[PDB]
Amino acid sequence: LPSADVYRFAEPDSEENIIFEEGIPIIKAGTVIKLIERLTYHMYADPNFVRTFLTTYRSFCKPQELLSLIIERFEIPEPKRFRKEYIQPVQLRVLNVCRHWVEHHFYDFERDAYLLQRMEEFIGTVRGKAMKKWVESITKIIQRKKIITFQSSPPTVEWHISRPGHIETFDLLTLHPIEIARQLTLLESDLYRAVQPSELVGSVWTKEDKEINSPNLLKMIRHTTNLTLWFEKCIVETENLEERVAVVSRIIEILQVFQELNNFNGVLEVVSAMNSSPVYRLDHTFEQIPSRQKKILEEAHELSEDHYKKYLAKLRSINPPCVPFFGIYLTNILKTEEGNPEVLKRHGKELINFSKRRKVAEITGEIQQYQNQPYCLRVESDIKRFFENLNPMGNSMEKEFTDYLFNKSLEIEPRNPKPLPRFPKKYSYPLKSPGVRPSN
Amino acid sequence: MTEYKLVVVGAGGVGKSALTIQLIQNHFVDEYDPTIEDSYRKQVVIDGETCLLDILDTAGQEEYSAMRDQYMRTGEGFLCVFAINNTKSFEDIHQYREQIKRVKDSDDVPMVLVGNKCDLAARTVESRQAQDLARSYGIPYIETSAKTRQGVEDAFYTLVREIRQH
Amino acid sequence: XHPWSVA
Repeated sequence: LPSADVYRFAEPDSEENIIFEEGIPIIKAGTVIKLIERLTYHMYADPNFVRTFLTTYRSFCKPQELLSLIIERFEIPEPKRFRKEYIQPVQLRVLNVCRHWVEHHFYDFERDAYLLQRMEEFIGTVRGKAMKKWVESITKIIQRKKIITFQSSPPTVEWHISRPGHIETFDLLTLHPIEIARQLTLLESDLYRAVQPSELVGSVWTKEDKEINSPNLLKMIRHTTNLTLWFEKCIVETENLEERVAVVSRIIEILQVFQELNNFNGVLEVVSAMNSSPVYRLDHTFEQIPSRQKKILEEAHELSEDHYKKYLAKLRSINPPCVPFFGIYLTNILKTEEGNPEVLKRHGKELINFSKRRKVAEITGEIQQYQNQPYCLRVESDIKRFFENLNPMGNSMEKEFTDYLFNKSLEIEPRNPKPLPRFPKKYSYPLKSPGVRPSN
Repeated sequence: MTEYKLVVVGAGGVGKSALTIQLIQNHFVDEYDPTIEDSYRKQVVIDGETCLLDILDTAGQEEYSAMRDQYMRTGEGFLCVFAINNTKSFEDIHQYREQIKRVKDSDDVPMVLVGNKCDLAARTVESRQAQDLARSYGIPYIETSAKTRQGVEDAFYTLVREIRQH
Repeated sequence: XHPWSVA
């Protein structure tokens, strides 16, 4: 026997309130006042419903109004022993929800100082010395946030033509291919691990304030784009056909090392550089490519076909660490959010569709899964700093630079009827690849 | 039967993903899951002939610009989409078409120009200027609505017909 | 298709 509902959201579960998905019930839609009711249910505690709600709630509720209605949930009026038994765990759930909130989603409070003020006021209001001794934990979490050994030692850093410290002489054919793939895998794994779910939920990276709300995601995407462009620029600006096949071969070797290190982001970097307009038509250059590397590149390219069928397969099969490809996740998230209704309607009443939010949360979780295990590879500071300050475009813009690349391709390999002119050599050092199998 | 590889190109942020979804979203259904093959393949009969449309919409990946070529080299027909309420999405169409032409190595690629309209905004691109641009490119123009399904079927069918008549 | 032919 709870209150009269004129002092609570105690209205019993109805079809105008909640609908579940055909041993805890999976909520599929419901009025917000009952959504939080199930979030702080007395019958049972649902930790995954908490983890999913607090990650995907801003799309139908602002942090302030959530704090307000959870405070409204914590303040229960009495109509006895039965009812105190009921009141205890509801308040417990509310306080553990606040704990999870400040723990895993503290940004909501860094962007709203008054939200933190309300939270601190609210936790300073709980009474019952036992409960308050338990509340000190949330207090300490707030105060905190306001202020790996592998089996064998990682393999040696490999060098080729550039001796360590000679950063001036760093380039694609100067550094060892294996180490190029390694340092790129490290940088891209760090970029992939830095992306937090607050930058994907709500499709916020596609809206006008994407620079503000998705800085790490855009940083990683720009890195991969920049490297694809650098690959094309190395191929096409190498006007001598001999050196140009050298460049293409080293790039295919780096693709091999990517395939091995399970760095699929870098694999796609390379195969995009190959599928570009300026590079895809260099018939006279791919002619001289060994067949064993042609099959490597073909196996890589087949990963994206039929909507990345083989990529999804291989990613689900391999053992991490790995740098998966992000674009697929982003496409799926955007299409779920903009392809499913924001609310369901029943008996003329609007209920927040939560299933959609749960699916987006699943995609977020699969992103976070691969962010755990790091790479057992030693970083070289200066090679990393070489690939961090690479600017193929320079001061040019997208169209200007794309056209420069395509026109350079036309220059080094004119269309059929015209004969292939030969160019002088660019690189005054040997072009033999030092293999792609390590030293020892 | 014949299978047609369509590609949807257009500036993001204006909800071009409504085009594909509304089509293969067998209607009166509003649930969508972009993880099934059914979520981008659909068999339809056009002008009595049966065919299977496979639609590639890289929505959300607009920032992977260096990949566009790869993606665009997938298709034999293209839908160049712009938002009727967003002028800059209409101005980007020219370089989108230049890029499509460049990757397919052809001055006559099967493509249609389609302008989607979400109601909550006000139109800033009049139908006449889009009709004129389409005429200058030698391609058809169809307007679609992201809330009423109006024009979606026509949009995709006419691209299939541009492929056949090519 | 593709310059990376195979046979």
